[PDB]
Amino acid sequence: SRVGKKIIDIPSDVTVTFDGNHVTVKGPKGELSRTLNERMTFKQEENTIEVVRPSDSKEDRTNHGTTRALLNNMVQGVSQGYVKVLELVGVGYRAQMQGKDLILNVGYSHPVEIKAEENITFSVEKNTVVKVEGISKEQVGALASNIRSVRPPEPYKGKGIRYQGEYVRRKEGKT
Amino acid sequence: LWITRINAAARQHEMSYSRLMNGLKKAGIDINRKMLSEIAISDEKAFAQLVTKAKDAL
Amino acid sequence: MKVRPSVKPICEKCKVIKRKGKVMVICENPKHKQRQG
Amino acid sequence: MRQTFMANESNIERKWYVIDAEGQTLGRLSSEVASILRGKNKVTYTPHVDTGDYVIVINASKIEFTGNKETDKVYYRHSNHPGGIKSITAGELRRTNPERLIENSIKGMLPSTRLGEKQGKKLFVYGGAEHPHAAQQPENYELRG
Amino acid sequence: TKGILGRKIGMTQVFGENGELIPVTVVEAKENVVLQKKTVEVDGYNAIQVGFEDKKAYKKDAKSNKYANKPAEGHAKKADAAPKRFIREFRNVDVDAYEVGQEVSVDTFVAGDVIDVTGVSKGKGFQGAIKRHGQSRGPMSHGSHFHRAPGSVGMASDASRVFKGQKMPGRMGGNTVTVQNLEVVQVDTENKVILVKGNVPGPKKGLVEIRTSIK
RNA sequence: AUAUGUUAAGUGGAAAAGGAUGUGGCGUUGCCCAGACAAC
RNA sequence: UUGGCACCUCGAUGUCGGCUCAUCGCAUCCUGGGGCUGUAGUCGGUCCCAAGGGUUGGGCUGUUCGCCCAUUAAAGCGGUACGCGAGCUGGGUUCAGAACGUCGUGAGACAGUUCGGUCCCUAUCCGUCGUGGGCGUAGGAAAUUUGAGAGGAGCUGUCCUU
RNA sequence: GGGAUAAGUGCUGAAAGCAUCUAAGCAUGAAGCCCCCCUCAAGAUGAGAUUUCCCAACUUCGGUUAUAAGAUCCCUCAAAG
Ligand SMILES: [Mg+2]
Ligand SMILES: [Mg+2]
Ligand SMILES: [Mg+2]
Ligand SMILES: [Mg+2]
Ligand SMILES: [Mg+2]
Ligand SMILES: [Mg+2]
Ligand SMILES: [Mg+2]
Ligand SMILES: [Mg+2]
Ligand SMILES: [Mg+2]
Ligand SMILES: [Mg+2]
Ligand SMILES: [Mg+2]
Ligand SMILES: [Mg+2]
Ligand SMILES: [Mg+2]
Ligand SMILES: [Mg+2]
Ligand SMILES: [Mg+2]
Ligand SMILES: [Mg+2]
Ligand SMILES: [Mg+2]
Ligand SMILES: [Mg+2]
Repeated sequence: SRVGKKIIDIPSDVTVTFDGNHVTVKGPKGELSRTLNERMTFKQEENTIEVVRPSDSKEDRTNHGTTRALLNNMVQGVSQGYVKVLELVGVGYRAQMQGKDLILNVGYSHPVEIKAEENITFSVEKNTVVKVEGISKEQVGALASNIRSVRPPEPYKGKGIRYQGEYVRRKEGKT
Repeated sequence: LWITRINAAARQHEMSYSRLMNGLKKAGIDINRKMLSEIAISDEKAFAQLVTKAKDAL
Repeated sequence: MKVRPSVKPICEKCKVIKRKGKVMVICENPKHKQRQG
Repeated sequence: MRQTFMANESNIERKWYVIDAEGQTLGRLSSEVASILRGKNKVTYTPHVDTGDYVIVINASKIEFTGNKETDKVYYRHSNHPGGIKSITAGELRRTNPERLIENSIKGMLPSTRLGEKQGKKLFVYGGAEHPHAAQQPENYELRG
Repeated sequence: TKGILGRKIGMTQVFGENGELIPVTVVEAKENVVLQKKTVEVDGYNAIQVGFEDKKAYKKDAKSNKYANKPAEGHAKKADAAPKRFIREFRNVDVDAYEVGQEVSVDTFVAGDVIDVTGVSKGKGFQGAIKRHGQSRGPMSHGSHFHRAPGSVGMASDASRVFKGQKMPGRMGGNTVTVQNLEVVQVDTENKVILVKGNVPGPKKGLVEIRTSIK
């Protein structure tokens, strides 16, 4: 595991607390926890965590690559956080806030309300651009995929909810 | 029926049926299954004594 | 999605994977999606 | 027809054991228990009367499986009506009525005679660590693995 | 909520507002009392039981049912009441109302409520296949000797038996049946009747159970 | 029951042409720390 | 399906279609959920999951089959002794009469047409539909109940707003 | 209407420094599955539960006798047959 052997994992003012299997992580915007794995051994030289695989099997090789990946996401999101940005394309497509929740208007016969959840803030730039901010990477990825599934992009014209750097393959169908 | 009862009585001394009558042959004993089943019901103390003579012959 | 007993690459961008015991190919254009069966 | 002991009523002694089922696989527990109920560990075993004794299984919600046979291994059933085939998976029975999961596995390892039905009524199975039968004073019994 | 017992009387019609005509079944629901409150602690489920129509007291040489017997007397005394003929249970109601010995009056329903009615059917006796089930009958001329019998009853020799649930003749009869989503149109307090819109199962002077709609 | 190994499909416990980064074993031969082999 | 073999049935396994009554499979006709499209929209084509329910009235033919008229969301393919005659018809066909054509010296025949031509049985056992008596359920009775299990039900169009 | 799923769509993510719906993990998803609706149901020999009513002497208790609560025979009937 060349990404598992790269087990430097330089911390910050975030505090790392081991508890055997499950590991708690707290910092500026912290309190994350995950029951990681039983086989993997954990060590901290001075503050940098480091992950060592035993037994060199096939199952031990793969999990050594993921366990380093999950720990790096748990500390870097407490450090900086994760933001995913997406846009609206189409005439009359307006999105706006209702305080905590979010309201969309994408050409249906009724508006669509996205009920908010914990640790995630919504924000609207100019009634087209919606930002999703949070601390855990799997959580902000799930909600950003849920709300683009209301109206996915369209081949012939490009209308619909699109990621901020998404490429859309377009066909050219003329009457 | 005789073998089933010998197999039950041998496992109270941590022996199979198979290893009892293996080692009982090597010790030189030539007693039946019928007679061996009746000793284990009647006289438990005598049955435990020929278990040891079969057990050290292995 | 083309289901056929013979899945193969077609162009040079398609790639062969496995998902839950089934052989698939994944490519950039959607006309090359194949799964074996 | 010289001389062979035959058991009898007024001649046999039945006692009470307790098995706990956590961390045990289903069939390897059940094969051990079904030989207790028949009496094949008594030295006075006779095939035409009921020697052998009572068994209580107390945990029964921590039975394990190996492989993928908790989403597979369906249990079928027919109601003698046309098209009345019904089924449930093995993982479903574990979370819902787990006592009938174990006692069906054990009664399938007993013979289908009149005596085999009567021997199967000496089994008592409970989910979770309590049983009512403190009056009969049962003992612990560890599985000869 | 809102259970009550009564017996059928007959069927009439009522002119609604703006001259609309609606058929009406009149049910007399008189002298219903609460007779025992059942509990999840004692019994395992919460319910109340209700007795409908009172009957005469204990007598020494009773030869019929209109005199209560000694088991029924002591049961209907622990709640201070007279012995009743019909006793049913209602487990849809809220058990935290209804002190034992109350009289559930007829105006616990207001006009406009949707209800369900339960009773036993009329009863027809031994009936054949085209009456009891909805079967088509054979031709009546052109040489036929097949008029009101059932048809074939199975296949040939694969399945050398008759399957069960085969719809042969037998007793048509009266069994329990509920009708759903009726209405209460007018409640009379002095006569203690309820008018329901439609028709309910049973013969006259039967026994119906009215309770509120589950949907 | 002893000892060594293979299989993860209930294969075992009913079939082919073909297809496939499924996993073990044995060989020949390329590019190797001068920095490949990826991604930048 | 048309066939090959000739293993049960010759001291009889006794009949094509239609009627009545059903039950199963799915290689899906409709409805449901999806992918791709040479899919602008409305419509369509093709593939995948899916068997819960539903799946038409007439004219001509003994007809199966098939053609046609009108409808429908749709008018699916097959198995069950080519499902079912101790449940029904008996138009057809292996019966005796008669006639045409053809063949035959002839008696007769075709497998080619046409008219007419007798369908038995009081249900013993298993099985199914409904209804009762006896015993049991560690005292005997009346009344109200829980629900392990089982059965039923499960369809769909048109119009108005957006 | 709720729960779990099919084809399918995904999030994070290594093996294989990339990419990857999957290997470990987290979601969603059919009129089909299980519940929800109606009916039968403790001969469910595993024979269940609550409320109320009733309680004997002889005796060789071998059984006899009379009996309680409660039922039935018999008679007048139908909303049932
Ligand atoms: Mg090809
Ligand atoms: Mg008709
Ligand atoms: Mg197999
Ligand atoms: Mg194979
Ligand atoms: Mg043939
Ligand atoms: Mg022959
Ligand atoms: Mg021959
Ligand atoms: Mg004969
Ligand atoms: Mg299919
Ligand atoms: Mg005409
Ligand atoms: Mg036929
Ligand atoms: Mg027949
Ligand atoms: Mg002639
Ligand atoms: Mg001539
Ligand atoms: Mg004539
Ligand atoms: Mg004629
Ligand atoms: Mg004719
Ligand atoms: Mg009258």
